[PDB]
Amino acid sequence: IIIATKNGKVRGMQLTVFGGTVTAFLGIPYAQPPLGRLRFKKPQSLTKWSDIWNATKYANSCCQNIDQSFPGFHGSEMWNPNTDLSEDCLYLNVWIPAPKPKNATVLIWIYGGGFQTGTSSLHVYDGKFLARVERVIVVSMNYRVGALGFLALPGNPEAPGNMGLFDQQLALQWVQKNIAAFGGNPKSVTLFGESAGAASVSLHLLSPGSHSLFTRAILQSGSFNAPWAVTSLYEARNRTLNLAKLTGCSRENETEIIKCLRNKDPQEILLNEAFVVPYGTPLSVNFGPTVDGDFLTDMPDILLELGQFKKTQILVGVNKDEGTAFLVYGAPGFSKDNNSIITRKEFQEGLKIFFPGVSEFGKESILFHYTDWVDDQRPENYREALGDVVGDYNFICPALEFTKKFSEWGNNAFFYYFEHRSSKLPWPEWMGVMHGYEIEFVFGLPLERRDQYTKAEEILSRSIVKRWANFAKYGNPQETQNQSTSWPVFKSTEQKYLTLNTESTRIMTKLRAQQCRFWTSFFPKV
Ligand SMILES: *[C@@H]1O[C@H](CO[C@@]2(C)OC[C@@H](O)[C@H](O)[C@@H]2O)[C@@H](O[C@@H]2O[C@H](CO)[C@@H](O)[C@H](O)[C@H]2NC(C)=O)[C@H](O)[C@H]1NC(C)=O
Ligand SMILES: Cc1nccn1Cc1cn(CC[C@@H](NC(=O)/C=N/O)c2ccccc2)nn1
Ligand SMILES: *[C@@H]1O[C@H](CO[C@@H]2O[C@@H](C)[C@@H](O)[C@@H](O)[C@@H]2O)[C@@H](O)[C@H](O)[C@H]1NC(C)=O
Ligand SMILES: *[C@@H]1O[C@H](CO[C@@H]2O[C@@H](C)[C@@H](O)[C@@H](O)[C@@H]2O)[C@@H](O)[C@H](O)[C@H]1NC(C)=O
Ligand SMILES: *[C@@H]1O[C@H](CO)[C@@H](O)[C@H](O)[C@H]1NC(C)=O
Ligand SMILES: *[C@@H]1O[C@H](CO)[C@@H](O)[C@H](O)[C@H]1NC(C)=O
Ligand SMILES: *[C@@H]1O[C@H](CO)[C@@H](O)[C@H](O)[C@H]1NC(C)=O
Repeated sequence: IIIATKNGKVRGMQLTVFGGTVTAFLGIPYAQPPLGRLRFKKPQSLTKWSDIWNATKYANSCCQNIDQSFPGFHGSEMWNPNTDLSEDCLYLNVWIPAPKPKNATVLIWIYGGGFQTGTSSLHVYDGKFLARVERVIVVSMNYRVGALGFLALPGNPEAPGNMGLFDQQLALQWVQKNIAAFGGNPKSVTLFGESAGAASVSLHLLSPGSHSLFTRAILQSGSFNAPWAVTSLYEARNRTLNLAKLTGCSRENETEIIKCLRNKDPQEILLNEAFVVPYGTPLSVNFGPTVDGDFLTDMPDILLELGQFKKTQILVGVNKDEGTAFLVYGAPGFSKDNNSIITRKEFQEGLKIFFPGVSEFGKESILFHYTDWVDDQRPENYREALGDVVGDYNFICPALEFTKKFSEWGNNAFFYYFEHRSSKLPWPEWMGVMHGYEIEFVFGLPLERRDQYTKAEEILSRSIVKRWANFAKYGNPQETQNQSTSWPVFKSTEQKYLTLNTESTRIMTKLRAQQCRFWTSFFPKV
């Protein structure tokens, strides 16, 4: 009930799940808190301790702005942090099966949130189900987000960039050294994450420093080749002094600007984060990953293209309606509380919001490819098209392109297409299979029959959880036991993928091929 780790002793708690027991260790520090002088830099090696650490409650979530666009609405507030914010938040959690296993595959979860938001404490990231049902060990970590986590003055150790990534990377180091004591196999570790998480997983495949800290990887609706994924060094620095002039820390010795930025309280930094870009976007990663030359050694699309990544198996996938989520965060004519039937002109205005610094002709090219309908007169035509535009551009096509490029170097890759809409999904129906709403299925939440899900959803989650575990333990995401569809490898030529839903799981080819050729061949040119 007490575990001796390589820098201290931690105590956990016992949880009853499905007439079994799961040991949960909630909130174990992995770094010296990045407060004071340590704000904005790489996380520092946590020195030894003496007590029995009481890891029996989630720790602090890292400082972050809150989605306040729908106060009181579960669909949005579901994602807001559910513990205190604090700069002192570099902690992690561990779920082990009871009784303590021997050489258990380990699953490491990295949340999303546009690199600005998110926390591990979330209800839909609970690792107790996965530990119970599949007797794997689940770990998840809080990493720094927003400018506290990704402010970049390239070169400068006082703020080199990618700090939240190095946070994450330090937590994988912790699992390498400490997960044995918990009964886990450091030689069998599978990273998985969602959106910004999924982009972080793909970045750990590129970053040489991470290659020895995990074996396989799962990417849910995100990859580093996504347009929001990597910030340039050009706009990163523009973004820091714009935050400095906003805080009156405009100096000229770059190191002395940082010192100024550290005696500002975290709330002042959070407030000015928004105004740092002139024309924001619902998917505006104001502070995210950069080519720091330490974690990320080159421009990732080059590393990708030239095969400069950890060779192993990937599991990649996306949801049917990735883009709808964002239309109600600004796009004109859209709301969660009506059917959001927009016209042609509301559509065009919606393009300027999603593509503000894009040529008049560039916006026109999008309108051309998505508004030559399979048939006109349909009133949702414009509403559905803008949803798909955001989805295909921001998630679906980069995921697929990443998987093609990765598979081309000889590794097994598996691609899925999640198309079930949660019966408990709080948002309306036109928004479809929303971005993010597979996570509860992956984590085994429909398995609690007390949780209002339909029986079909329990079956689907069950199969997904098995597939995810089999990929984790055996590099192969099959469900061998029940007479279910086998999941074929994604080859660059044939491009097969597996659909996931309650009805049937069919095997299809070349998802969104026409839409993706536009986005990946003739649209990067504008
Ligand atoms: C769908 O609703 C939006 C906005 O509206 C609602 C649901 O919430 C906010 C309230 O202020 C609204 O009264 C309503 O309760 C509608 O968008 C508005 O549409 C008006 C007419 O087209 C315009 O004058 C407004 O500028 C515009 N506002 C925004 C923010 O877009 C939209 O018309 C509704 N759609 C349908 C089909 O009814
Ligand atoms: C983790 C996750 N998985 C699926 C969905 N979510 C959360 C989410 C919320 N949103 C929409 C607005 C939101 N923007 C971003 O979080 C960045 N996106 O790139 C925000 C708005 C205002 C302040 C701070 C953040 N989009 N996703
Ligand atoms: C850490 O926890 C110790 C034990 O906690 C108590 O006993 C266990 C068996 C549970 O029943 C738990 O709910 C109880 O609170 C304490 O004795 C100790 O003081 C704690 N130390 C710190 C620093 O909090
Ligand atoms: C760089 O930043 C310039 C300044 O932006 C303006 O001032 C800051 C403080 C914010 O309030 C912002 O909203 C303002 O627009 C921009 O003028 C410039 O375009 C940016 N980009 C480049 C390449 O210089
Ligand atoms: C766990 O499995 C790995 C696989 O190579 C093996 O090397 C290691 O010795 C095993 N350890 C235990 C405790 O089973
Ligand atoms: C900036 O200030 C720091 C601290 O005073 C100093 O070490 C460094 O040499 C200065 N750099 C320049 C270019 O003046
Ligand atoms: C396989 O089907 C049985 C019912 O015949 C069910 O109880 C079991 O949970 C299923 N297993 C998986 C992994 O879906």
